[PDB]
Amino acid sequence: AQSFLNRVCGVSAARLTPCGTGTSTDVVYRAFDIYNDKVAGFAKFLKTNCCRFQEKDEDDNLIDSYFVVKRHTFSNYQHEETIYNLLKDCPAVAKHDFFKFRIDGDMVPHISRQRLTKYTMADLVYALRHFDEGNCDTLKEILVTYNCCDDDYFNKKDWYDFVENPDILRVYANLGERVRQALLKTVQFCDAMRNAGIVGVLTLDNQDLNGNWYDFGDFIQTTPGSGVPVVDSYYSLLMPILTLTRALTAESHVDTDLTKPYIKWDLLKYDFTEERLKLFDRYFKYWDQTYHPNCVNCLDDRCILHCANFNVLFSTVFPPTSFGPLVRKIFVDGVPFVVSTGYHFRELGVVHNQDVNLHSSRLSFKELLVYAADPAMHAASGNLLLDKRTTCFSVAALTNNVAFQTVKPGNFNKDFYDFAVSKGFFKEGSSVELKHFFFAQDGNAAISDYDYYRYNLPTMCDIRQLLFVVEVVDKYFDCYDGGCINANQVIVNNLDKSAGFPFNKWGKARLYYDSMSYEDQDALFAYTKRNVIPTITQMNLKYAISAKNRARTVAGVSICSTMTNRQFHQKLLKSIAATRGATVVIGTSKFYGGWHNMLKTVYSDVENPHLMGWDYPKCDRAMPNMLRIMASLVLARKHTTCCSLSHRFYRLANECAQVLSEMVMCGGSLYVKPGGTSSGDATTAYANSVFNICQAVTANVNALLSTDGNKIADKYVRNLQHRLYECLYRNRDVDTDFVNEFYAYLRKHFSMMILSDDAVVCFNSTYASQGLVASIKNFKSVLYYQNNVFMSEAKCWTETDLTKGPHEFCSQHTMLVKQGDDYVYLPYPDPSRILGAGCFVDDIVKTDGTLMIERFVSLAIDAYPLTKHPNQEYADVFHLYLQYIRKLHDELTGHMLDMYSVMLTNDNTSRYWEPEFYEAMYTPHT
Amino acid sequence: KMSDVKCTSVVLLSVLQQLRVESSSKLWAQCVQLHNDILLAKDTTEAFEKMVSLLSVLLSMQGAVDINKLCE
Amino acid sequence: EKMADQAMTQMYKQARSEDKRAKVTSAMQTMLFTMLRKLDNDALNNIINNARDGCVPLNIIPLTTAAKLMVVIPDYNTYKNTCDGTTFTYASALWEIQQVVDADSKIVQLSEISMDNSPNLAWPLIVTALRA
Amino acid sequence: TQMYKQARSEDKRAKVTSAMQTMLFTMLRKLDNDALNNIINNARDGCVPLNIIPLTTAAKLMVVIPDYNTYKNTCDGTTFTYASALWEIQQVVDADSKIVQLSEISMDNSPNLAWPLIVTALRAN
RNA sequence: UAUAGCUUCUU
RNA sequence: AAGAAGCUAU
Ligand SMILES: [Mg+2]
Ligand SMILES: [Mg+2]
Ligand SMILES: [Zn+2]
Ligand SMILES: [Zn+2]
Repeated sequence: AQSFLNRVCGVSAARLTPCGTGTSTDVVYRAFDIYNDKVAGFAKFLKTNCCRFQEKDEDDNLIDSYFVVKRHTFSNYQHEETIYNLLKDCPAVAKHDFFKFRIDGDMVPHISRQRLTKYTMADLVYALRHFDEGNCDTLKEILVTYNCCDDDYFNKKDWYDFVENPDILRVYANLGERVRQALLKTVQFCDAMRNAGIVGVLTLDNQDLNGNWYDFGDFIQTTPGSGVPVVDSYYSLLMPILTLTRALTAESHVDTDLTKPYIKWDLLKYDFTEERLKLFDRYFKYWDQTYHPNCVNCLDDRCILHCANFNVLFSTVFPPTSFGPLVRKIFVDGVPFVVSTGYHFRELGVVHNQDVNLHSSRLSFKELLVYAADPAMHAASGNLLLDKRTTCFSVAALTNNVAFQTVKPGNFNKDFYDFAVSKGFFKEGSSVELKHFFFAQDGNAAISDYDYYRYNLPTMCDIRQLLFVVEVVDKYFDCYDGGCINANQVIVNNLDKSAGFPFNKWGKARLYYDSMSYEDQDALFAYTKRNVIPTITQMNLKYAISAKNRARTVAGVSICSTMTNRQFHQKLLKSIAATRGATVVIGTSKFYGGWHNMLKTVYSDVENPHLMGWDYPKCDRAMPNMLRIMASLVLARKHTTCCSLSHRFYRLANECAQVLSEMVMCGGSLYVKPGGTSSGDATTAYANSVFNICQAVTANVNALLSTDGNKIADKYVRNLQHRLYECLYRNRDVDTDFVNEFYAYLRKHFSMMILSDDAVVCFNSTYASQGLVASIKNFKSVLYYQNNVFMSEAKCWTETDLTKGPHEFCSQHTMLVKQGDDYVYLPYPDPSRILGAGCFVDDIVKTDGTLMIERFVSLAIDAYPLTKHPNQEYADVFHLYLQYIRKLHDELTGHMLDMYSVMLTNDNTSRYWEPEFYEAMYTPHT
Repeated sequence: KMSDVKCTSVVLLSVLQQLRVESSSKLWAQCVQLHNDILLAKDTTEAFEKMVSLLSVLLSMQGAVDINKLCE
Repeated sequence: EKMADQAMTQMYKQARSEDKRAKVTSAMQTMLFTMLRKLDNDALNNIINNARDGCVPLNIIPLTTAAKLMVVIPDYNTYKNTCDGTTFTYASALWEIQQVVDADSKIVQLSEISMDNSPNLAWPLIVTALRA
Repeated sequence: TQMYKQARSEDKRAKVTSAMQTMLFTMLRKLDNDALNNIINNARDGCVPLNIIPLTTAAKLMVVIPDYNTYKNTCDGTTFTYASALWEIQQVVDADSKIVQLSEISMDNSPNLAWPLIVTALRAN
């Protein structure tokens, strides 16, 4: 009636309009962070216990302000008033009103919260950490209501996309000040609770978007002066949103005011430690864990990750010219130098070298290599650069001219094309077509390719979940051994590779491996465990067949980096490639029955199994720095008895300064790499696998923790979810007895086959449909909120029939064929790829088939499994290659019999145009 | 009839490149764009129009004797 | 024995490869024109014949309907064959003449050009036109 | 043959040592010992970021302009200010390395140049 | 850069 | 098993 609306509207001059129906309660669907001894998770639940009224400003226009009235009991109605009376004076506490009303014959207590927002902070966090492009109405409403955009901004399809439409970042950055004010009010509420004693747990859903706190139903009194808030779940779940919305942008202005000019720092300032401490004490004051601005002071890698996560956020408010090598003037025999004696990482702090020699008598070979390898001397004597073609930071130009490197087209092998056409190939309407060519590039291709690092953005992670994820991921690499080897035990192949800049001006890796002794190499390696050695990476365009224009570049890191990384990682990398039957299948061959073995190992003993595979858009450019640091730390846990804490930290710093934020040379100019992976490193394919497994485990954690715990029939999975939430957000230490259990649960219901950024999963269909294991949507949301990319579901496949094998893995398809008596799985390529490799070549001497007959033998080895395809047009490629090999030999014999007067008495070359030499390559026992 | 066009376009761009056409940045950019468009095409009409546009580049120069090479 | 046979095979391979890259330009041009002849396209054949006898373009032939095209005419016979009044036929399209200038850069009007009066101007004209 | 291979390696070690040591000494002579010294003498400790060495001590600047719109707002005229300093133009070349003139850089004649343009200026005192 | 496979020669 | 060379695919 019009009496409840008159009592709820107390003396406040408010005009209310009912949202429900009279005194009937209003049911809503909102996100909650629940842990109450029976359910645990960050999921969406039905909330029907309060009546909600809206307030109109004036005339007949509704505003964003609600009067939520709750009705629970009588005992709680006194507890929540006793706590409110103590917290009423705080400015971050939503105004409460208490009154008694009669529904029919009873006096029902009511609690009214005045001028609340429609949504809370939990809704904002859930909408962005569980993004679905088809159902994102809550995010749209939040964006529109707070003047981030207009309702028409969503008519532009692909608005959510990060790679396409990068204006979504600017749209999201319109909530930064709201989030910052929410954090400030959270700190105020924490201080108020600490005063007089209100010990309790702070939750995201108990704070509206204005930053006001309104729920005190689980608090308890204590002696005034000693009250402890619990802010683990709150901050940890809110962490990923603080960099997406750029909350701390206002910290770079004069008085923290967005209307004033940016603060101007001394160009020579690089420490920034007091500022970091002040920021931490201002925004995260009750976070109960020591924070080290410089990670050189950390206790272990589990602390390094924790502190680097905070540094990632805090370093976005400092000038970009204060990061990089720190140089100083030394004197070599009296002539001044300029060398790097430190480094300022955005994640690791202000690492300082320990072996700086200010005065030197001579210059040895090791010192010569170290000095003519860092960018200090090259940049100090270069010219200022203002490259306007890219948004990346530019350091200096090392010449007086800009180099514009192009790529030439392919070389047509006309004889093979005519031979194929004469045998009914490339006819109109055929299923075999030319799709792979040699594409050409102009002079702007190099810089256009380099400017794709704009997809790398500062990403903050959920540390309390990332730590558990790393502990679970480390179990996938237990069946390996690693450590440090000596210069003798380094097995380096292809000694004629590039040596990087500037070492490519005098020789290849051979010239530097032959020049240095074993003692010199050991001394250089031991130097890198006490000092940081910045290096320079050179970018070049590559000449290879492809199906898209998509100019491709190859990075060559300097010899001073690879030579020392080998002695650190070779044992582990060679042990990973010698293991069969493991999750990581690097080093496992597909010949002699390897493909069948791998497929039957991934299948394992899953129940109701399906097959799934996903994609990583812009994997090498968009990968956050935190995940790369995590992978590097995980690969370095093998050095538990050969290195100390300081040695391991300095090796990690060298890795970060050499392959993560190195200075890249492109067209005779020096730039700054923001992040991502470089193809020139030997550990790229092994860190990619760690990153892939970490993402796959995060997907499963998110799938299991975002499920309604009251609808889980199985009593084991429910307790698994409960204890997973506990181990994440309520237990600050490693629980091996649960890490083992979660690893076993994932291995029984989620089997993976990982090769760098390529994976195939055989999972339990029923569990995935019940939300107990990961699906494609979970991967989409995880990539959206932890990788700054949108993963289209059109690039992911699924296969319900396990007898048809994965749709695609390593650019190969699977067919269950009959060999001998049993059935085996065989991989076959795209016929267009083989035909294009045969028709277009990258050298004028490879177009004369007589001098190159092993090219076609190797191409026919790969094309054999096409002979068992149901399609007869696919199966003709093998026979065409055999016929071409036969004709090539026939022509070569005559050519050699005419150019000379001799012929080979015995050749033993008839094995190559018969279908046994190639059929024996896919049969086991060899 | 499209594979023939793509192969002839590849050979034409090779001839242009070995004729020192990349010394001019804009002409090389146009030739590269046409050659890459031909390869990715799907209908013969646009491929042939691009092919004639790209052959006009070689016809406009004077470094390749046309009558002599048209001796059948 | 086999030492000698394998030595000869290596010697033959080196001789061939060193000769394959010593004749790249002529072979590439021959292959290109063989494939162009085999393609048998009216649009390409027209421009090829014109370039063979009298007509060579001065810039990339546009594909749009507004871009300007400039051509070179060596004498009057090519003008008769390709030019018929105010319309220009080139590369299997219709072009409307807009401005003609003789070889000395002096503008010339269409009506002036005829047979007898041909030997009165710098013949290598430059005709410009636009697509229909 | 082991001795001969070792002699080759021992010869190349000294050959590359001279190249590395000759490069380092050549760069010593391109360093402004009186301008780069000023900033180092001001640092509280002696260490400065490497990114501000060319910014505050370089004597020549090179600008790469993608189009005319960027040229208008960056290097218009003869003297322009960048990095809180005044630079005076010295030469302008295009992507083909030919010399371009400031008069030819117009909004109507713009579509006639190899547009990647490198503008080199000298710091003005 | 790393992985796998094929062919040839020497010990 | 050691190597020296060539090639193919991921
Ligand atoms: Mg609540
Ligand atoms: Mg694939
Ligand atoms: Zn720490
Ligand atoms: Zn170690």
